[PDB]
Amino acid sequence: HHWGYGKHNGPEHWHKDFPIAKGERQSPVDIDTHTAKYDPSLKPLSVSYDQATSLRILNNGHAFNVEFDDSQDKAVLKGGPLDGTYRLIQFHFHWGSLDGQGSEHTVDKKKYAAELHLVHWNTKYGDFGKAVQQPDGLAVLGIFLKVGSAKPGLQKVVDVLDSIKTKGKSADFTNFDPRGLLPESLDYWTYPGSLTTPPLLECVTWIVLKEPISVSSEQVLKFRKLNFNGEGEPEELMVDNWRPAQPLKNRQIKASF
Ligand SMILES: COC(=O)CCN(c1ccc(S(N)(=O)=O)cc1)c1nc(C)cs1
Ligand SMILES: [Zn+2]
Repeated sequence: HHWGYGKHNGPEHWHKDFPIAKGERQSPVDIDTHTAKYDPSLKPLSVSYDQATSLRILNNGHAFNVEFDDSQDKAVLKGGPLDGTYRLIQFHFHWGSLDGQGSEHTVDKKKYAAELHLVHWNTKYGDFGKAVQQPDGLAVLGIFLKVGSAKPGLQKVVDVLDSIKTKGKSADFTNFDPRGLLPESLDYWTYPGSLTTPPLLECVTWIVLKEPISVSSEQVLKFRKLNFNGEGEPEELMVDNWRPAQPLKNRQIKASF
């Protein structure tokens, strides 16, 4: 009886195996844009993905992960609200059964169709597994997806999905450039939070871009053809793999703009 998104193992049950689910800095949150404070001391976000080395794409039974080479100083995030240098390790998405839901963060209660998370770890801690034990261990860049015009930079991901339909399946996935997933503007909101899946560790500086990217109906439809089950098991479509908004508690959301 493992965690998941279903009626019997979803977000409302996670606290039994992961008490920190009811903690003081859980994610995601609703971003109330009128209460977010503009902070002129915030720096532009520096996204340096020119040398990124993707390696593989994996269905982990919750989402799909695009994994990177994080053994050298390639694909880093810095500036913004961050101190020091955070290295990209992987990206993944959360999405809905319908276009009207799927994001984890919300903006004045608006749900987007999906949300991309680019996960980075603070190089001060030497690798990811040590970083997640620290309050400033990770930086997750969150980007909303809306349904409209296709995102040509996403198509390479979409097209490989049929090769990893089921949990545990992986495919070589080299030479994918995550710059093709970014909107034009890097304006953002930021706050201290957590992983949005178990183990729900309170280690993340969240950086959520204001501008969504557009993907097509057909692209998201292919995300919703994935399966949460393994091969040879009854089919459970991979949809609604998002945790809803958690209490803000003693936090402030800051705006770069
Ligand atoms: C003990 O730590 C974890 O399991 C975090 C799990 N996870 C993950 C899960 C969710 C998110 S989210 N949804 O908060 O961005 C980030 C990281 C990742 N593990 C690796 C090795 C890369 S990303
Ligand atoms: Zn995520």
